[PDB]
Amino acid sequence: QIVLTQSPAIMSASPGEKVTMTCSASSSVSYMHWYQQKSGTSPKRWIYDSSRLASGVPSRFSGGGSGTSYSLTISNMEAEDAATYFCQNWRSSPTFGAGTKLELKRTVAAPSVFIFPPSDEQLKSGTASVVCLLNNFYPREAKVQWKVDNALQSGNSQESVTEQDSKDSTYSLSSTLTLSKADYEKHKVYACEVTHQGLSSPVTKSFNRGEC
Amino acid sequence: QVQLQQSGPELMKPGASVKISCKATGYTFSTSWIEWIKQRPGHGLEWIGEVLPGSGKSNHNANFKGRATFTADTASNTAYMQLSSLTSEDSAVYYCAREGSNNNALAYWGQGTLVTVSAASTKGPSVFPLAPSSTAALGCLVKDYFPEPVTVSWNSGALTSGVHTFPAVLQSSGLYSLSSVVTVPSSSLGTQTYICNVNHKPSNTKVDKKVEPKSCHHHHHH
Repeated sequence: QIVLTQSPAIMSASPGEKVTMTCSASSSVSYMHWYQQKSGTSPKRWIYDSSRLASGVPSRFSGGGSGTSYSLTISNMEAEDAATYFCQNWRSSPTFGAGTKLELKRTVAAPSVFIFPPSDEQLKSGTASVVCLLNNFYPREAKVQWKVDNALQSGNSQESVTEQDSKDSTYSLSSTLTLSKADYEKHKVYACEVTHQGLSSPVTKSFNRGEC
Repeated sequence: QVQLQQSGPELMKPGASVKISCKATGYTFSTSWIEWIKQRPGHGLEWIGEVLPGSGKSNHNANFKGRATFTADTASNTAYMQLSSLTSEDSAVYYCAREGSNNNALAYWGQGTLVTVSAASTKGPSVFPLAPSSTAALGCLVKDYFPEPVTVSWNSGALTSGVHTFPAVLQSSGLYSLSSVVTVPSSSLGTQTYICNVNHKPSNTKVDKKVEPKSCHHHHHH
């Protein structure tokens, strides 16, 4: 088999930065195709026959290479270029590369924090859901802690994060604490505490069960 | 323009077989091969095979040993893919693609079809609001659904700025949950109406939920 190996599997660039990924075959190959993918949508074909830019692609993009090493190159990274890019050649097996997740690095943004108490309609069905929004922040990593009255909560919440926004390039996080009607109404204060590089001081958000 | 239209998402119990469609338009249906590409979380893009419509010719990716039966129907402009006997290794997104004008590259792509393979039963989502208080933030919690996926949008498509629809999370329960939220000036939360449109086709559910300020009866005014 000819095996395609992509490097670097994950990488980051600031605006204006020249970036150069690489797809390497374990043998010789005469051409290399590249496809761009952003989360949850069909991969767009991006660069074909090693160097030829597919319709609609910005010219700041360029591809090239020969034989044993082909590459993809952006003369100056831009927000909308942050995506996963797969190299691909038909004589190769597996046919596709494992891709390179190109991320855009930028000035730090502190998250806005919002908390949501369980909705009335939900309660009258069995369980409870207290949602915490860390919104529009850079970079990805943030700590979130749930504080039910005194206590801190463990093994009863779950997180999920968006991909890099195309506009500003920020992330956004959501935590769901799940605890039954019983244990919801067995307590008073509900808090959400947030840590971040942009956050000089933690942020807390809270509410009491029956209060306004 | 060239377009490929895939069948909806599916749930099949292991060891059954799914047959998924791709409807091709805007080209000579028989000049171009139809390529089928698989994709799981973690494993990226793998090629399953291809059919050149109605020339009897079709190529099986070695990996699949007769399981991926690539057919076509030249006067329906529809190509098909049947997957013979199902494990959860099949649970993925499947694409069809048409190769370029003069060039062996996948130049046109389907929208994708999510197949989920599990013995578990279909469940529609419970949709609960995420009600603003105090640039305010509101949304919907699309709870307790199966299988993936659900779509979420706001004001039937009219509202898209500041919308964050999160990845689904598998719960301890074996059911999924996701959130969609939107931020909006709080000086509109009087009579600017906000509705999240939740469609989950596997259970044929559609929910149009108004997210309202739960402004209670304890306080005063604004």
